Amino acid sequence: DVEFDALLGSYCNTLSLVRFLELGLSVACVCTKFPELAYMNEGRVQFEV
Amino acid sequence: HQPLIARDGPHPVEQPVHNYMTKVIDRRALNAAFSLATEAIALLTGEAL
Repeated sequence: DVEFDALLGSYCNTLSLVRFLELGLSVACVCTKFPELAYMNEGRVQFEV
Repeated sequence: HQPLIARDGPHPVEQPVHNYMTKVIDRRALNAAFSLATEAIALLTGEAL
């Protein structure tokens, strides 16, 4: 035996979600998916300069 | 059903004989194997799609 009004302005913001891109820190890596690395059994990235 | 030869003399008189019999089959289940493991187990089936 109570009543609940809800604030129109000022929403609560539970759990802000950070995306890994849009950070300051992602400059340092380039990301690709190797959706075969579960079964990769060893991998090497070979870039040659 | 074996047959008989009618025979003359002081020979005992020959009576038709009938040979009734049954066998049983044998079994000897035959086995071959296989192996597939891990990576290639889940490679085949939805999991790589």
